[PDB]
Amino acid sequence: GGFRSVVYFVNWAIYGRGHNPQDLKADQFTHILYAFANIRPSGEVYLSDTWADTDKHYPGDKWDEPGNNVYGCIKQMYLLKKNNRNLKTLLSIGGWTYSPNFKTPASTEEGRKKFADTSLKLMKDLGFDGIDIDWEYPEDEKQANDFVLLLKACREALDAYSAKHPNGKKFLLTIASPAGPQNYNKLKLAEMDKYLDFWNLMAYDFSGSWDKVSGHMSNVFPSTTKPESTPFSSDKAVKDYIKAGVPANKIVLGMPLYGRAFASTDGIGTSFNGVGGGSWENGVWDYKDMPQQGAQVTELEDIAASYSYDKNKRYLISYDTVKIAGKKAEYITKNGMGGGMWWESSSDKTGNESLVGTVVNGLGGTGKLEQRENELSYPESVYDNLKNGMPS
Repeated sequence: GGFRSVVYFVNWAIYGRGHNPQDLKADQFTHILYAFANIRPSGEVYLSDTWADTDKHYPGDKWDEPGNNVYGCIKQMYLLKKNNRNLKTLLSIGGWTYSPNFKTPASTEEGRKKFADTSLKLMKDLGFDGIDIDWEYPEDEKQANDFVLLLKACREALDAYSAKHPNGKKFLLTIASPAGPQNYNKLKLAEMDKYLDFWNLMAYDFSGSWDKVSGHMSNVFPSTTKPESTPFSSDKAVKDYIKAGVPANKIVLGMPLYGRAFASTDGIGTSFNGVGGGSWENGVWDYKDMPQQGAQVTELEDIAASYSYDKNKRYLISYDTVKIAGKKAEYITKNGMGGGMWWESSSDKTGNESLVGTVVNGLGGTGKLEQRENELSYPESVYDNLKNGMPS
């Protein structure tokens, strides 16, 4: 099989960030996760922003087309699929903000079947190749077990749909999973893997404003000489997943397209007070805004981690450089992993300095990516333009 190039497209990015689907370099990805749909206490899944998802008209969208029609980012996602038959889209449900809405509907058969039914309905209507569930994070045993039951319900819904369309494609079921031991150790990994096409390992946010010491937020390996600079490592998580019975080729390594800052610090692994500003929110900086003026860049090739430090401001920022992106690529190849995933599409640089481009090339180029045709046929969609293949 080949490597997967997965990226999250955030629906709120069309606003302040001015990032639209048409800005995506389709050729460098194999999967696009459209984030995030919300969940009703009954189990019913629904689009979070009607304006961004379905109502907004982009250049080329007519006003007098016959029948029921969809526009917004949904139409743009389908248009990319038309141009790149190897490009798949998934409807991403949950996310950090919406995560508290899982427990209730997941706790019972009714809510789970409802979740499975509504998500499938949206998938078949909106033209997605599958669904992705981001639950952050199951708090205990019960939730942990209900998660497996939820995945079982969705897998059956997606399969039953395929059965009714023999010559059509198969649909995907994926989830974003934790890289922190305390979170994944309570998950029935082996049991869950039976229903999943692949896992999107969130190997980031290892350190941040919640800490007492500054650290690397997405390192592959731990630091031996300076333990305190690495509270976590992605390698530790990869090994544990594999030991839990999950196949390495199904694990996609997540990577950040942003950096986390630490103020008033001597350097990596020392105390900090505050996080200063950010590109949009305090303490978080888009990769495209790096490096800042006055900062020296340090790259630790052995643990695959880099950061910037301004001696005058005593300001530290943990983010990946192209060089470090290259090291993670090597890690993926070495361990026969499923590929790379990024959060999120708006903050990367364009061209030679793109983190995604670096990884993809490090993976062997487009030719080494997974080749698996997407689905364009949606005969059961309630939208006329969609089922007619967005002809215009």
